[PDB]
Formats: sequence, structure tokens, C-alpha cells
Amino acid sequence: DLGKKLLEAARAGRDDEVRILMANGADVNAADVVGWTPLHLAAYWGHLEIVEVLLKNGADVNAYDTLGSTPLHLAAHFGHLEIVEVLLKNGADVNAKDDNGITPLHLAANRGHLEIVEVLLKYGADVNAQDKFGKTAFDISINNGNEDLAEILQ
Amino acid sequence: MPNFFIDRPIFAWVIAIIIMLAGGLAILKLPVAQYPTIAPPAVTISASYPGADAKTVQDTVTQVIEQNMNGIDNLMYMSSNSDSTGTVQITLTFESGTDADIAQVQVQNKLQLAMPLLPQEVQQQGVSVEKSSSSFLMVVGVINTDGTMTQEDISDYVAANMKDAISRTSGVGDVQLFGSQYAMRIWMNPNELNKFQLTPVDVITAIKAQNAQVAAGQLGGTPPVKGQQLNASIIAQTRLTSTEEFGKILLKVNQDGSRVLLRDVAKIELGGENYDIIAEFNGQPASGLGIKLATGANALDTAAAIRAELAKMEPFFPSGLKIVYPYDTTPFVKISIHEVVKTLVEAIILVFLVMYLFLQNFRATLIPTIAVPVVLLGTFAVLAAFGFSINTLTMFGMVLAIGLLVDDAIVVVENVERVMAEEGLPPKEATRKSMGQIQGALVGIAMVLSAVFVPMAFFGGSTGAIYRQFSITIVSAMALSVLVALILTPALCATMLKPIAKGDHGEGKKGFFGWFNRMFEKSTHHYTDSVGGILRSTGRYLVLYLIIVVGMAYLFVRLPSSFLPDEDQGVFMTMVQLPAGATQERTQKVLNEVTHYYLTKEKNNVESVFAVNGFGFAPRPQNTGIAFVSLKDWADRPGEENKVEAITMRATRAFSQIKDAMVFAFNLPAIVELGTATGFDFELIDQAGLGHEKLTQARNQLLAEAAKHPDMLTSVRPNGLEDTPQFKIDIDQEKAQALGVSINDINTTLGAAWGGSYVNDFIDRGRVKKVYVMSEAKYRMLPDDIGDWYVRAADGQMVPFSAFSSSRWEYGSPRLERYNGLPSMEILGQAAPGKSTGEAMELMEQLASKLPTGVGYDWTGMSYQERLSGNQAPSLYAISLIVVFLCLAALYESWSIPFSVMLVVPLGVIGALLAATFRGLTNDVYFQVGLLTTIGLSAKNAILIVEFAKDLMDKEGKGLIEATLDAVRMRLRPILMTSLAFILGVMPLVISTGAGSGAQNAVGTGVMGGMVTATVLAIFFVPVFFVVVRRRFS
Amino acid sequence: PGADAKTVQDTVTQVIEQNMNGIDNLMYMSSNSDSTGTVQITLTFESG
Ligand SMILES: CO[C@H]1/C=C/O[C@@]2(C)Oc3c(C)c(O)c4c(O)c(c(C=O)c(O)c4c3C2=O)NC(=O)/C(C)=C\C=C\[C@H](C)[C@H](O)[C@@H](C)[C@@H](O)[C@@H](C)[C@H](OC(C)=O)[C@@H]1C
Ligand SMILES: CCCCCCCCCCCCO[C@@H]1O[C@H](CO)[C@@H](O[C@H]2O[C@H](CO)[C@@H](O)[C@H](O)[C@H]2O)[C@H](O)[C@H]1O
Ligand SMILES: CCCCCCCCCC(=O)OC[C@H](CO)OC(=O)CCCCCCCCC
Ligand SMILES: CCCCCCCCCC[N+](C)(C)[O-]
Repeated sequence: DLGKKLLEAARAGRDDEVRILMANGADVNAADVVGWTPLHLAAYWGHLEIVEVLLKNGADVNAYDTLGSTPLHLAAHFGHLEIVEVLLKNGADVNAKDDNGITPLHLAANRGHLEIVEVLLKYGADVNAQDKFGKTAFDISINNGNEDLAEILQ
Repeated sequence: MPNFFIDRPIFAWVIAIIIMLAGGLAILKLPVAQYPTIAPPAVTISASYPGADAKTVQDTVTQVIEQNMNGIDNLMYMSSNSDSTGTVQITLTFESGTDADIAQVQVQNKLQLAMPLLPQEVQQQGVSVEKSSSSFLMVVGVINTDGTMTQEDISDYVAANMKDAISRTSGVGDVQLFGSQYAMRIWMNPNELNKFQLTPVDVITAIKAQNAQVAAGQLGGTPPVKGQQLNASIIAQTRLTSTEEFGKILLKVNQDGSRVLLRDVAKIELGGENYDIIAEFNGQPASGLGIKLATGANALDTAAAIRAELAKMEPFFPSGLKIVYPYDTTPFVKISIHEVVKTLVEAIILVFLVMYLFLQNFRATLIPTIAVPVVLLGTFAVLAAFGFSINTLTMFGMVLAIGLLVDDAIVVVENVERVMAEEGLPPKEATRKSMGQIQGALVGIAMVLSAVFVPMAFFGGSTGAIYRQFSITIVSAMALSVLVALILTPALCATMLKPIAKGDHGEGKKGFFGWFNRMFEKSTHHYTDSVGGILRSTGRYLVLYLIIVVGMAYLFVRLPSSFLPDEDQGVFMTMVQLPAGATQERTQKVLNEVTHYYLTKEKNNVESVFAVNGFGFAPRPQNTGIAFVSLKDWADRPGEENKVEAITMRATRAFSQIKDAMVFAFNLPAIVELGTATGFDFELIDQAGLGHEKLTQARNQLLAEAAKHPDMLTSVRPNGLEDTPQFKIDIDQEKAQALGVSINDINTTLGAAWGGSYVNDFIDRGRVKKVYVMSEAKYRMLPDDIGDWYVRAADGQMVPFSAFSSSRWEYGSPRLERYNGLPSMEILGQAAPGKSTGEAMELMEQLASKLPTGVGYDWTGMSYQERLSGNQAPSLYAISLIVVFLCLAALYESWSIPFSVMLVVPLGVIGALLAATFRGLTNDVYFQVGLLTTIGLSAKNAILIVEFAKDLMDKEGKGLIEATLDAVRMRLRPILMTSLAFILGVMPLVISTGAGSGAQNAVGTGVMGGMVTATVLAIFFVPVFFVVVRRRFS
Repeated sequence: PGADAKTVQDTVTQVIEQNMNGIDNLMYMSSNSDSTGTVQITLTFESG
């Protein structure tokens, strides 16, 4: 009951309702049909405060959807620098692979997020990590024609 | 003019006959409908893209069409939806008075030249351009009881053996099929396809080649070899006609000679074009026809004709197939007419009894009994001339006018009966003198009442159209009543009324009538004594008048606003809303609980539950459903507990328990296009290409700020769908080109299998129907199934989708809205208790000016029209007062006296407001038109008192107080007669509990209450006004 | 072109004719489908 109310609130970005739901004992491992926890949603929609509030209320930082994607993927992909740092602080698997073999570095590189790629690298991201197509974050940077990102990954 | 027809009563009779024949002729020919055309002309462009997401539809269809909607005349605004059901609907709403045929032809013409820019798939499906309408005459439901037929089976029969015959029926405009006819459904198996190295591309290529009409030529065609004996048409390949034939379609011959047919790699059956919408009627599979009334057709005749045609189809129905009527306006429209004819007959019966009670001779009672029906019939003729229809608004327009028509009759006859009684003049000379006293006033009264009602017609938008029905009806009825009272009624009085002895006030008689005359004569002396005392202490009554004006002004604000009262129509909706990602099955489980609730707990109230899964008022996602609950007749469910109001609240409350779903019941309004009077319709607009997500954030910000003003705004909510999980799949181009797999074969294999593909047509029993190839359900359910689909490379190797694809979860819109070409989000809401709609809008505008850069706003629907129709309200109220004043000034030949009449207005309004407030009704349209008829009649009473009062002073040189007292004495009997009859005449409407009683109550309550005070107060206050006004200005 | 009257009637004439509902002042509608492939649908309207 409260779990489905947290999913909505965590996605909407309602910090006050999340606080009230954290007090009432709302399930932080509650998931939608695709396997997205409140943290997944909060990481996707870029709600920093709720990500912090969820993690300190024992939310699984390395929770994965039915396709293997973790909140760090969603945060690294949609350019949420602050959340990528807060997740990595709280023990987010930096080399986490979805079912495609795609890592948060691949996604960060794909959308040309300079700051996030450096953060992931600071926290020890396997730069030579390959997906199912044998493509590195460098291979992506060269193909996208991102000269800065290509320079960072060399 | 009265002098002319007093000497010429046969001429007068001829005019009466011509009017009656014109009226009877008009009644037989006049169209009949619940409501007339109110809403402004709208045109809906509709398209389908099988297997398309909201974004795909918007960016390939909606935007292209929108960009080409130029050079079209009298367009107010344009709105569009693009949703994941593979549907787009662009609505173009035009200026009121725009020719809907010209509006539609200009739209479809601009679309025709945009067609080459749409996808093949959309061009093939077709793009419909129709005149927008939510008003059906009835919904004919077709159900199968013995479970032998699916909804697809019923729909196909209805399409083939019903729809066309119903379309050809007399007075039937549009006919919508609730479902689709059969389609040749190829259900592909990917395991079988992979085994024979085949793809959906091969299945399509084969079906296209082996199911086609191929043009050959002729034997001995021109130019021939001269001497040719024979000229015959060459019939080559034609379209396939059966599942068996489609089964035998050759896909490949193997190396070893064995043949691969279409049946070897696919299940082949006749199915539905769409499987998204599942319709049920009390749990049983159901289709149906949505029937709309044709322009200028008779709703009663058309309904009877539709039933007569369905009766002739009864013998040919398959076993288990039954016809049901979940929605039918005809029962309502039939009662609406009977209750009006009843009111207009009862009125004449009551006038007879009142006329006899006072005047005590049958010859006198016949004159109104002739004059009123002649005027009523005449009105019908004038309605037909102006091109109006017999409908709820025009019919209740006459019910409100019966007070004015009865008065004209009473006023003329009563004044003759008095002039005879007091001066012992013969009926002829008595009528001349009687008419002499009133003829000028009746002309003045016509002009004053015209100035009251005519400006009501010149309101704009939807509300303007409604006010116009009442305006022209009441103006026409009142105008004829005056002509009849100057032509016929005089002539009838001069020839039918018998002489009365001078000073014969009926006090010489015995029994009940003798008692009454001496009792009334006493009561008349008491009245004149009372008015005598009132005219001595005027200062006090001017203070009691200002109390009434403050009390009026107070109640006017306190009384809630509405367009039309929410009536029990015998139908109401029940929304079923499951979470994002919820399936068709899960929604059906909740619909079954909703259906089960109504059929058990509301067993004595509910007749049928029409549960439509994957539907609202348009195709919705699998997570959405709706139940159209059809109730038993009002007579089979008595009291207020068995009305929609109570049933709705009880059902809505009971459905709070339901988890993993959000179920709430609600009534539909009187007319669909009005909504709520307090309600507004807001459009949040992306003006700087910000995107869907940034417009979502801006909407959330506005919804939040609106919640921080509960004092001003209530239920500020989006009229749209929230973003949902969607399966983003990325075809790697490099791996595809490296494996020799063509991107075309990949995107065809995906779209055809998973989304479905409309290939071509085939003839099933002489009807052309669609051929659809798609994956058998079990191979296109979950992401794990994606890898089971193989595409053939250039080197003939079968490559799985898993080899060249990667997938992730993302969020996206299952319904993208646009307003005037730009991305939009519709926001609904209403002014908080005790606040005006205009105030709520002003705050919504203020809160909107504090949203992110590039986020604009606009008003649409009722809000757009309320802004325009609200702008011109002051001007009409003003023009009304100025013309009324000027008309009274011409009648009395003084700038001062008019005020003596015009001061009466509040005396009628106060009682209407008290009656409506006490009863617990609303400041609705029927109430407002009721106020004008109360004001008009009370103004008529006052005009006649003041005319008599002034004429005594002017001609017989009497004093102010003397003339005034003599005037009110003469005018008491006629005022009490009209009031007694008209108050009793609308008594049934106030107490009415049955069908369409919301309108009856709204009409009668504010009229009875208004008349009770208008009558009681006017007889005491009008003399005051005349005396005070005549004093201030020498 | 190439279609016989029956084919033409099923796929064109009826498809058009069934849509010629809800037209104002339509007295009568006559049509013919030819083995030359030709369709002609004449709708005659009320006087005036
Ligand atoms: C006053 O109006 C009411 C009834 C009209 O009676 C009918 C016959 O006439 C309708 C008209 C002219 C519409 O425009 C509708 C509409 O836009 C709907 C839904 C379907 O709900 C409707 O159902 C109607 C609808 C009717 O049944 N929205 C949609 O489908 C979409 C795409 C999203 C829905 C969003 C939410 C859920 C919706 O906004 C909800 C919050 C309420 O606002 C409405 C349900 C209103 O109920 C109430 C209780 O206030 C109706 C507009
Ligand atoms: C509930 C709403 C119903 C409203 C209808 C109620 C019926 C009464 C209507 C008001 C008329 C009151 O009745 C009338 O009042 C006036 C004074 O105001 C009285 O007049 C009395 O006072 C005045 C002023 O002091 C004296 O000049 C006069 O000599 C004296 O008789 C009349 O004798 C009486 O007949
Ligand atoms: C004797 C002179 C009376 C003139 C008054 C007529 C005003 C009506 C103007 C008009 O055409 O508008 C019709 C309008 C449409 O909704 O109907 C109305 O809303 C009529 C409301 C009654 C007037 C209340 C007066 C209270 C303050 C003194
Ligand atoms: C346009 C304003 C019309 C007001 C009506 C005037 C009536 C005066 C009639 C005079 N009369 C017929 C008695 O000689």
C-alpha cells in the first residue's frame, strides 16, 4: 500500500511525502512491473534529496530492473552528477553490467557527460569494459565524435 | 386596430383560423430532438497506426497534419491527442455560425494534400474527417447470451446484416459500429519460420502476390482483327475468400521437393481488426451501433423506425443474439413533450376555473380557452419560420411563457366584464371602451417585454445558443399573444360576452358565488384601505423596499451558479484505472467486480452494465476501463436514495476498498459540451520547444501552487495520462551490416510480428475486409521473446534479434497532447465554494506567469467561450434597461414615471431567490429565464396600474392618491386571477420527482416563488412607487 | 480496370454507397458496376 505511494512520490520528487513514508515504514525495496525501486525512479528523474533519504533508509544501491540496469546506470545516463557521486559514496557497483553488458561509463560516455565520466573513473570504472558488441566507452566517444571525452579516456 | 375587428369578428376568426392551420401544419412538420445544436461547429481528423507509440504517431502523423491546417476559415482553436493505442485525433473547433459542411470540406481538402507526407501504414488505414458530436439519439446494443459468439463474431454480423439497413433508416444521420468486422488474422510462429529460414517479410511478400486482384484484359478487345466474333472479359487472379485458401499460400519449395505453406508457419482464423477494446454487457460478449439523429429529423419517428427495422431483422439473427437499449434519449424526449402538453392543457383548465370563480359565466371562460391555443399554435408556426425545432429548451420556453399568454386573455376579458358592470354598457360599446383603456399599454408592454427578452438572444458561444432558444420562443409567443389580444380577443368579447346591469357586482346572488362576491368586494375595500394607509407612511415602505433589494443582492451571491441542472438520465459512468504497466486481463478482473457490484447491490436500480475494457470515451491503454451503467425506469426506483446522485456516492464509496485499481462513479451533464459552470478548462503550452519532460515538471509546479490556494481553486487536476515504463530496443547498425542482415528486414520482422501489419484486402462473403499478419500471443509477450525472432541474412543464415539488439527500460507518454500546433497539457479545475469562475481563472493566470521560461498558457472550451460571452453581458443588461425605460417614456409621455414601473424588478426576483435557496436549487438557465418571465409579468401588472392611475389624473382630473387608489382597486381582480391560475399551473413542476424533473423543478420553483412575492408585494408597492416618483418630479 | 461487375460492386460500389448515409435532402441514390471496371453512383436530391 505505502510501497506503491513511495514509488509515485519518489518519481514525482515530493520530499515531504517521502519523509512521512520513511517514518511510517514504507517499503524502499518496493518495485513497479519493470523492477524499478523508488531509488531507480529518484535516480532517473534526478531527485537528489530523495536518493539521499532512500539510501540512509536502507535502500538497495545495487538493485537492478528485469534488464539488469542499476540506479547508477539511470543517474550516469541522464546526467545527474550529484546522484552519481551520492550513489558511488554509498557503495554503488561502478562496473555494474545490465543484460546487454552496458556499464554506467558506457551510458555516461554515450550522452557525453564529461564530469560524470571523470567521477566514475575516480571511483575505479573499468575503462576497457566491453558490451555485447565488444564496444568500450572510448569506441562510443570516437563514433559520437566527442573529442574531449575521447581525450579523457586516453 | 381593436375597433376594426370589434365590427369585423369574422375577419378576426379568419386570422385565428390561418394562425391555427399554420400552427397545426408546423407541428406535423417541425423536427423533434432532446436538445438543438448548442456547441460550436467542430471537425475531428482521426487516423490509426497499428503498433505505433504516442511519439511515433505525433512525429509522423499529428505534426504533419497540424502543419497543413492553413487557409481554413473561422478556426477558433485546434487540439490533438497522440497515444500508444496507435491513434491520433485532431479536433478543429470553429466560430459559432460557421457552415459545418464548409468547415469539414476545407479541413479534408488540406488533409488530402498532406496525405503523401504520412507513412504508407497510415495512408493505407485511411484518415477520417467527420463533424464532431458526443450526442447519440440512442445506442443499440447487440449481445450473445448462449456464449456461441465472441464480440468479434457479433461485430462482423452487425457490420454485414444490420449497420447498412440502420444507416438507410428514415432520419438516421451517422451510425458507428461498436467494434470492427472480421479480419483475416495470420498468427505467425517464429520457431516454424526459423526452421524453414522464413521471416514475416516472406509471409507479407507471399500474401501480397497470392492474394490480389490482377487486371488481364479482353478476348477480341479494340482495336480488333475485323471478323472477330467474340469480345469477353479475361478474369485472371482474384482475392482469396477463406482461411483455407490463405492456409495454402506457398512460401517456399525445399531442396527435397516438399512444400512450405502459410498454415505450416502460422495459425489462420477470422478475428477482429483490434483486440485492445473488450466490450461486455452484463458479463456477456457484446457489440452495438451508436446512432445519431439526422439534421431536421424527428427523434420520436427515427427511434420508432430504428425499432421497426430491428424487428424485421429479428427472424434472421443467429441463436443467442439479442437487441438491448442501454442508452435512448427518446423515452426522455417523449416524457418532456407529454409533461409540457399536460402543463398547457392544465393551464387552460385552471384559467377556466379561475375565470368562472370570479366572472361566473361560461361565455367569458371560452374566450381565453380559444385565444390561448390560437397563440400557442401560432408560436409553433413562427418557430418553424425561424428554422427552430420542438426541443427541451423551446418547449420549456412556452411553459415559462404561459403566464404572459394567460394574462393577455384575462386582462382583456376582465376589463370588459368590469366596464360593463360599472357603467351598464352593452358588450360591443363596453369592449370598445375597455380596449380604449388598455390598447396603448398592450403595445407598450410588447415593446418593454421585447426589450427584456430580445437582448438574451445576442449572447455568444454555447450559452448564447441556449439563451437564444428561450429568447425567440418567448418573444414569438408574447408578440402573437399581443396581436391576438388586439384582433381576436376584442372581437370575441364584443360578440360572446352578455350584458351586465350597472352596479351588478354579483352581491344579489345566493349560494357559494353570492358569498364569494360579497367576500371579495369586502376584501377589495380592505385592500384599498390598506393601500390608503401605505400611501400615508411611504417613507417606511421605501426603507422596507431597500431591505428587499439588499436581501435580493445577498441571496443572488449565496445561490450557486450552473448552466443546466444535473438530471438523472438513467445512465452514469464508472471509471476503472489500474497502475502503469497493468494488462487487459487485470483491468477485466476489476470491471467484473464493478459489474458484479451493480447487478447484486443495485439489483432493483441497475438494468445493465456495459463494461468496455481499454476505453474511456476513446481508445485508452490496457490499464484503463469504464462501465456505462444503464438504470431501470424512474418509476421502478422511487425516492431520492435510488437516483444517480445517491447510487454514484454509494458506488464511489464502496469502490474505495478495491486495491491495485482506482474506481469512481460519476453522472454525465445535461449536455456533454457544457461541463460545469464553476469549472474551467486550462491549456499549459510549450512555447519554446522545451520538451515533454520539462512541460511535465512545469505542470507539476502549477498543480502544486494551485493546491496552496484551496480558498480559490478546487480539484486542479490534469486531463491527461502520466508517463509509463516502455521497452527501448536499440538495433546495432554495425552488427546488422557485418552479419549481412538488412535493417528493413529487421524493422519489418519486429513491427509485423510484435505490432501487427495490415498487408492487403480479401473478400469474405462479398464484403472486402483487412488481412493482418502478427505473432501468436505467446511469442510477443515479454522481452525474453525478442531473441526467438530470426531475420535471414544476405548469405541465407538465420540471425536472432538478440545478436544485433540491446534493450533498456525508460519512461514515456502514452498520450501526447497538442494545442494550436504546440505541445500542451490540459488542466481541469473549478472555483472553490463561494468563488466566481472568473476569479479562479485570474489566479490560474497569475500562478502560470511564475512558471519556467517558454511555458505559456491558454483557455479552451467553456473557458474560451465564458471569457467572450462574459465580456458582452454588461452591454446587453444595459441596452435592455435603456430600451425598456425609453418605451415606458413614450407610453406615459414622461421621463420620470417609467421608474414607478421599473422599480418592480426586485419584488419578483426576491421570491424566486428565496424559493430556490429554501428548496436547494441553483442559479441555472431555466431559473434565469424564469426570473425574466416573473419580472415581465410583474412589470405588466405595474404598467397597467400606472397607465390607469395616470389616465384618471390626465383625463378625469383626479388627484394623485385618489387616481392611484381607484387604479389599484380596478387592477386587483385581474392581477389575482392571472397569479392564482399561473401559480397553481406550475405547482406540479415544483413537486415533480420523476423523469426530467430537474428541469421542471428549476422552471417551476423559481417561477412560483417569484410570482407569490411579485403578486403579494406589487399590489402594495406599485402604488407607493407611482406616488413617490410623481412627487419627487412635479 | 480488369475487375468484373461483382468484384467492382463488392470492393467499390458498396464501400462508397454504405458511407452515403447522413446526407441532407437525398431523395434516391442509383448506381451500376460494369465488367469494364466502371462505377457510377448518382445521388438525386429534393427540389430546391
Ligand atoms: C465534468 O466532466 C466529467 C464527465 C464528463 O462526462 C463525459 C461523458 O464527457 C466527457 C468529456 C467531455 C471529456 O472530455 C472526458 C475526458 O476528457 C476524459 C474522461 C475520462 O476520464 C472522460 O470520462 C470524459 C468525459 C465523460 O465521461 N479524460 C480522459 O479520458 C483522459 C485522456 C484522461 C483522464 C484524466 C482524469 C482521470 C480525468 O480528467 C478525471 C480526473 C476527471 O476530470 C474526469 C473523469 C471528469 O469527471 C469528474 C468526476 O469530474 C469528466 C471530464
Ligand atoms: C411574509 C410576506 C408577506 C407580505 C404581505 C403581508 C401583508 C401586509 C402587507 C403590508 C401592509 C400592512 O397593512 C397596512 O399597513 C399600514 C401601515 O404600514 C396601516 O396603516 C396604519 O399606519 C399608518 C402609518 O402609521 C397610518 O397612517 C394609518 O392610519 C394606520 O392605519 C394599514 O392600516 C395596514 O392595512
Ligand atoms: C423592467 C425592466 C427589467 C429589465 C431587466 C432585464 C435584464 C436582462 C438582460 C438580458 O437580456 O439578459 C438575460 C439574462 C441571461 O442570463 O438573464 C438573466 O440572468 C436575468 C436575471 C434577472 C435580472 C436580475 C436583476 C437584479 C438587479 C436589479
Ligand atoms: C417604441 C415605443 C412604443 C410605445 C407604445 C406607445 C403606445 C401609444 C398608443 C397611443 N394610442 C394608440 C392610444 O393612441
